[PDB]
Amino acid sequence: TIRNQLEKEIRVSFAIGGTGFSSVNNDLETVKMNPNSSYTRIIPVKAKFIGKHKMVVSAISKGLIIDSKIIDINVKPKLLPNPRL
Amino acid sequence: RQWQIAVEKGVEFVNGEKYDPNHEKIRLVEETLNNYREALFKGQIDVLTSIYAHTIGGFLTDVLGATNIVEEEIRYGKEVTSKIMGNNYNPQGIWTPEMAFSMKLIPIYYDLDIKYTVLDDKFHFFHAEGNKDSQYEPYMVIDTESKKYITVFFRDHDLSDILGFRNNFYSEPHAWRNAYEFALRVAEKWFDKNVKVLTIALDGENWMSFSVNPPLTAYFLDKMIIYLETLSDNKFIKLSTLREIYNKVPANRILTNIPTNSWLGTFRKWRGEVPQHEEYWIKTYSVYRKLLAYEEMIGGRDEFSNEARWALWHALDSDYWWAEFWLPKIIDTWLSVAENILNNRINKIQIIDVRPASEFYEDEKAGLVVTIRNQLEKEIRVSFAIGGTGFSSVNNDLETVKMNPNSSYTRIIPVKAKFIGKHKMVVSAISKGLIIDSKIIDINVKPKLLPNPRL
Amino acid sequence: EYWIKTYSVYRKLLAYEEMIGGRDEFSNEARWALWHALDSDYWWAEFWLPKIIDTWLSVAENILNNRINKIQIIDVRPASEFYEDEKAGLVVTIRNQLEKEIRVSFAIGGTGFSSVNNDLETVKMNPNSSYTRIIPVKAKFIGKHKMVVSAISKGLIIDSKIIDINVKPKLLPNPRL
Repeated sequence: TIRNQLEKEIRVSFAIGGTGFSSVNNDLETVKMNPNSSYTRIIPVKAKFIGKHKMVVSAISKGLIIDSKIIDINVKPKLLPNPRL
Repeated sequence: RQWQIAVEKGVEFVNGEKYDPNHEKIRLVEETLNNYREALFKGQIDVLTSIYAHTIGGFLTDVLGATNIVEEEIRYGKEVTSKIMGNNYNPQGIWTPEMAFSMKLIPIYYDLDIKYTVLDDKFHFFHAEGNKDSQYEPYMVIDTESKKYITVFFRDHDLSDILGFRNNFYSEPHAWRNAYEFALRVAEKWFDKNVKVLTIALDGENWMSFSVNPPLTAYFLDKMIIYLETLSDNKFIKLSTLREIYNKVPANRILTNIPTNSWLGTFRKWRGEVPQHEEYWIKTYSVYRKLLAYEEMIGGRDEFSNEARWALWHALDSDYWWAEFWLPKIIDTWLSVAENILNNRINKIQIIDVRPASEFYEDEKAGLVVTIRNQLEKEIRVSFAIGGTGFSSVNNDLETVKMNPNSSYTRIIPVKAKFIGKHKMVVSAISKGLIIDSKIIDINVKPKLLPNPRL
Repeated sequence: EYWIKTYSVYRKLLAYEEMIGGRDEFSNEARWALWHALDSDYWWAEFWLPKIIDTWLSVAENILNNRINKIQIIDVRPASEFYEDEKAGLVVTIRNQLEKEIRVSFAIGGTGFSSVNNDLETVKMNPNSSYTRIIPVKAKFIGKHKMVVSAISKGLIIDSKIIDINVKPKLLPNPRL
C-alpha cells in the first residue's frame, strides 16, 4: 500500500528485496495514485529458504530510493503428499 | 523396556498412583517376562525385533524422506530386544510397524542383518511385480539399485481378520463353536495343494480387550489352541515358528517391487483422516529439518543432536497419530523437548558485524564485510546469503565459511548497487536451506560522477 | 481362401517359435505337417484337392493351439484410483502353464485410455509360474470405461481380456486463504 499525501497525481515505482525472496517477473512496478489517497497492489514473489525472513520494499523514482520498509515473513517447508493408496 | 523400567524401580503414573519394585503387581510383570524368556530359549517361540518407537516406516522414507531416523531407531530397538531377552540373543526377523513397507527399507534391513519379515497379501502381494505363483511361499524381494534382499512371508488377510475382528461372543459354548469353526477353516486350506506356508499376523492384545465380552475371548483362545494341536498330531500341519520356516523353506521366487502400503490400504489414517494432521506434520517436519541443519553445521552428531533425535522418535510414534486416538498434546510435548535443545545450540552463531568495505557508488563494484561469531565449543560450518532492494553480489548462491570454536570470522563480499539513496541491506546465515540468523544494516549509495573531459 | 488359411497357420508357428525362443519337438513336428499342406500337387488347379490340404493344416493347427492356450491373462486390476487426465497405474499378471520359459508381449486398448509410454512391453517368465508388472496409463474421459489388454507375439494376438474401470473427475483445490 502506497500513500500519497500530496495534492497532485504522482506515479512512483517500488522494488522488493530480501535474502531469498525473488519477484517472479517485475523489475519495477509503477503505480499511479491520485491526490490524497492510497493505492494497493499484489506482487508475485518466490521464496528459497525456510524460516525467519527479512523482506525489504523500497519506493524508487529515477533511480532514487524515496522510502523503504522492512517486513517479516515466515516461510514453511512444503511437505509431499501421501502415496496414492 | 517399559516392563524393564518397572522391575528395577516402580512406575509412577501421571494420575498420582505409584508402585515399588517389591509391589506384588510388579511380581506379575517379572514372571510374565520370565515366562516369555524361558519359552523363547526353550525353542518353543521366536521373538522379532522392530522399530523402537513404533512408526510407519514406508511413509517416513517416502513422504518425509527421513531415512537416517529409521536406521538408528531400528538398531536401538534391536539392541533393546537383544538385551532384555538376554543370553546374547540375536533376532533375525523384524516386524515392520503396521506393515507400512517401502523398497527403501531393503538396504536398511540388509545392513542390520535383518533376514525375514511379514507383509500383507491383499495389499502387498497382488500389486507386487515379479515372478509369482502364490502368496503361500517365502519370497525373496530384491532391491535393484543395490542387489540387497530380504525374505518375505505374506499373511492371509481374511483368516487373520476373522479371528481379530469377528470375536464378539455372547455365551460360553458360543466361543467353543466359533473356535471349532476357525480351526476348521485352517484345515480346509490343506486340501488346496498350493498352500505351502500358512501365516497369520495380527495384534496380540486388541482383539482380546476390545470385544463385547473380553473374558470369553481368553476361553476362545484355549479352545482354538487345543484344536490346532489336533491338526499336528494327525500330521496334517507342522505347527512351528517363523524362524524354523525361514531355514526349512528357502525362498525361490523373486519379487522386484512391492508398492508402498500398509494393511489398511492407505496412509490416510495417520495423515488425512483428522483435520489437524497437516498442521502437525508441517511442524514435525520443520523440527526435523532444523535438526538436519544443525547436524550439517557441526559436521556430524554430538550429545545434543542425539538427545534431540531421541525426543523426535517419540513425537513420530504412529500410536499418537492414529486418527481415532489422535493425541496432539503428547506430540506437542515431545516436539518442544527436541526444539529447545536445537534452539539453544543455534543461537550461539550470530552475525555481529556487516559494513561496507569501501564507500558505495551507483553501479560500481564495492565490497561488504560480514563477521560471523561462533560461540559453540565445536568447529562450525555456516553459509550466508545477502539481501537488498537493489543490491547484487558477483556470483554466490551460498558462501560457506569454516570457523573454529570460540572465534569470529570476517570476509569481504563484492556487490553492486543499482539505485542511489538510502539502501537497506539484509544479510542472513543459512544451513541446509534453513535461515539461521539475519541482520539488517543501512547503506547510503552515492551517484557516480564522471571525470573531467580529457584535454 | 485357402492361401490365407495356410499363411495364418504358418504365422502362428512363427509366433510360437518366437515365444519359446527357438525350435522344440512340438514346433518341429507341426512344421512337418505344414510341409505336406503346401505341396504344389494338391494346389494344382486341375487336381485341386482341398480335403487333403485341410487334413494336414488341421494337424498343425492343433499342435500349436494346445501350446498357446497355456498363456493366459489371469488378472488386470488398477493399482490405484483413476482420475481424469492423470498418470495412473495398471498391474497385469500373465500366467505360463508350459514347461518352458516363455517370452510374450501385450498391448493395451480402450476407448479413452492411452499408455503413457509403452508400445509393446515384453515380459519374460520362467516355467509354471505367473509374472505380473505395473504399466502406466492415462485416462481421457470420465465415467464407465471398458479397457482391453491383449497378449501379442510376433504380430499375433495370443489372448485378450476386458476390464471395467471407473474414472472420476479431478476437482480443483481451495483458494489458498
